Amino acid sequence: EMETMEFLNIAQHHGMPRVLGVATHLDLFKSQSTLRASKKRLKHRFWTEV
Amino acid sequence: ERKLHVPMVDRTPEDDPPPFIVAVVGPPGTGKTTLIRSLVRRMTKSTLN
Amino acid sequence: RFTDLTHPELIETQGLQIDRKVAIYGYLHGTPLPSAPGTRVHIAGVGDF
Amino acid sequence: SSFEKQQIEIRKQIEQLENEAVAEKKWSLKGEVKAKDRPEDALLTEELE
Amino acid sequence: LCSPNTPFCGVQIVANSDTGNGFRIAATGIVEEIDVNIEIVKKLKLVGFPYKIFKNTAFIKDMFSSAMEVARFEGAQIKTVSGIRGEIKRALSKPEGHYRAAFEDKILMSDIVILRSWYPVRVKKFYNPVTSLLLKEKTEWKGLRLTGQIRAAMN
Amino acid sequence: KRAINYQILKNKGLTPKRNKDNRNSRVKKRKKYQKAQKKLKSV
Amino acid sequence: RIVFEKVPMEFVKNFNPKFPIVMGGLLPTEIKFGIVKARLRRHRWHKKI
RNA sequence: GUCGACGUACUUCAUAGGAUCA
RNA sequence: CAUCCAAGGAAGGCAGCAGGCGCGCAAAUUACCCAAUCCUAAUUCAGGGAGGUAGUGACAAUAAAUAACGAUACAGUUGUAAUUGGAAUGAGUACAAUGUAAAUACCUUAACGAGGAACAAUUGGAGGGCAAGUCUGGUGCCAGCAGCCG
RNA sequence: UAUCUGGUUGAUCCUGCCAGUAGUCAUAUGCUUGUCUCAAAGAUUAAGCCAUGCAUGUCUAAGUAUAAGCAAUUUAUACAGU
Ligand SMILES: Nc1nc2c(ncn2[C@@H]2O[C@H](COP(=O)(O)OP(=O)(O)OP(=O)(O)O)[C@@H](O)[C@H]2O)c(=O)[nH]1
Ligand SMILES: [Mg+2]
Ligand SMILES: [Mg+2]
Ligand SMILES: [Mg+2]
Ligand SMILES: [Mg+2]
Ligand SMILES: [Mg+2]
Ligand SMILES: [Mg+2]
Ligand SMILES: [Mg+2]
Ligand SMILES: [Mg+2]
Repeated sequence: EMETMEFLNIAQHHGMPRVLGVATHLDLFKSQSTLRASKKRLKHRFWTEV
Repeated sequence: ERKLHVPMVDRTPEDDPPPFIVAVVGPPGTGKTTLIRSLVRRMTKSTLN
Repeated sequence: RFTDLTHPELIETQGLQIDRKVAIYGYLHGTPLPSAPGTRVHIAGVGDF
Repeated sequence: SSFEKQQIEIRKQIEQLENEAVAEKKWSLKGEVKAKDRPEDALLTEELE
Repeated sequence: LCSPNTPFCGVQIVANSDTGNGFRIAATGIVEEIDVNIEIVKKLKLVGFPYKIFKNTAFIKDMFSSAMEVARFEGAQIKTVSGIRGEIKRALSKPEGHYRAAFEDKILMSDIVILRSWYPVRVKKFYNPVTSLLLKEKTEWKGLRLTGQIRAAMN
Repeated sequence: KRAINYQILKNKGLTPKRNKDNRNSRVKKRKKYQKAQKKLKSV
Repeated sequence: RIVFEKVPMEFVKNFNPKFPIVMGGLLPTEIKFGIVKARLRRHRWHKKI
């Protein structure tokens, strides 16, 4: 979401602190396959920022 | 080479450092509060309502 | 934690509009804070005191 | 309150600055200017390079 | 003021009412210097037309309203839109505002001569600290509005 | 809920404008070969 | 324990414990007001210049 | 100590010759 | 070297499988199972981080999608289409079945899934052109630098 | 090295020279990363130090059961199933 991205950019410019991504609501997924795809996409996008 | 960095000074006191500030930041409804309660229970064995 | 040290008598004689004296408690971080009073500090979202 | 007084001062200044932003620019800030557009001998007072 | 090398970020909207859907981090930067004054300047161009031409020499009108003005700009650098460079030689006594100029090459009547000049600009001393904690709502602090917002409001 | 847009999601940044023929190499080589044949007909 | 005087009343009245209260010391240069020269760029994801 | 010798690593200078034409 | 301690004592060896430190700068899961391979026992039956299964940075390798067939339009029989017609299909979603120790996946397959097919292919290199714009130099109007800024 | 490009002058050929262009593999790193099959995971010459969990147990009709164990019973007053 935008707020998540907005905070990271603020943190990056003011001195980046330790950042741990925590993904929730994963039980809402109905397929194991799509869950893994979302995790992989979510993780790689997160890696670019941090 | 990757061990080398710009030399800087760390001012953290040698004795009795302050607690580390852990900020639970996220969009509304993502589960910030329920994360804190779960974490606090693990370290202290008591639930904060 | 946050505490207002203003004497309630002053609150009633002059009214709620009067400026208040407040005490703030917490752990210090970063470089040591000088002991002598008169140090300038900025409270985010309030101003400089 | 003193904060409220600051708010009236600020709001007055915001009204002034909004009006200035809306107002048509001065001749010096129009880029090209011909003798007709600007006041006669306007350049006499002003310092131009 | 703050010490050099201090990074910062800038935003245009902090109120939840005006958040919208776009990204709210508007600017980023690093402070380079601290000072009490600055000399911003802006380009100001004077626009006139020629009316009488003698090969290189020519007479121009609409730079200036009176020979008072031409008096300072003698020897000033001028050029046409075509790029022919010239000089403001002397002010004609009659009419007011007319002056003699010499160009490297003969100019045309349709040409427009322009004088490049620099006009100083001043920084506006406006300071509105954000005091969200003092507000009841704490999330709709609103200050001076944007130019586009103001124009929309007044229609 | 303010979901991130396409620019933030893909994060393609500043890239040059590329012709659609680059998306499939087969089409690009097909066009190149037919153009080459039209050039042979002139040689 | 740090005690501040001349604190605006709105801070005491409109006090929400959810919003953190961050105090920061100020070096001498932070006190001074003046013109700041900086290198600035529009954020890449910001729509408008 | 702008020290000597050695070892090591580099930089640099020495490329035009014959035939025709004007 | 190092853990507990009531200070009297007690307990240590991951170059096993996971997972940490060694920096202030970094990289597989503290996952499921003995179903296959074989091993141990008093033994067909219990046990096996040996081993297998799945997850996880493009290690090294194989195959291979991102469009195909036409009409119209415009321009110098060639090129260009945010033009247009109805046919094809998997990336993905998903009843089901198969798969598996149980699962995921593969192979199958009802029903969905295409015009900007935005269901939005990348990494490098070369060469332009534009201004009432900016800088430098001088056998005039030029040349060089360059040009997100007029 | 080869091939190709360019420079060696007032110009064009013929020589010669000079500069750049070859390679897989290895290390580190950058950008991108849709499908099927398949597969590996060392390294500071630091065999340097390890929180936590697991990684070695094993019973057939056929060595020893009055478990005050379970369930079956008069198939069993020596026992007899598990
Ligand atoms: N199904 C599901 N619900 C979740 C999960 N995490 C949070 N929730 C639900 O989300 C709701 C909000 O949880 P909160 O703990 O209040 O999250 P929050 O950060 O405190 O939200 P705010 O305080 O409103 O800003 C609760 O009803 C949770 O049950 C998750 O992983 N799965
Ligand atoms: Mg898949
Ligand atoms: Mg909450
Ligand atoms: Mg290990
Ligand atoms: Mg036996
Ligand atoms: Mg990468
Ligand atoms: Mg694609
Ligand atoms: Mg498929
Ligand atoms: Mg018995």
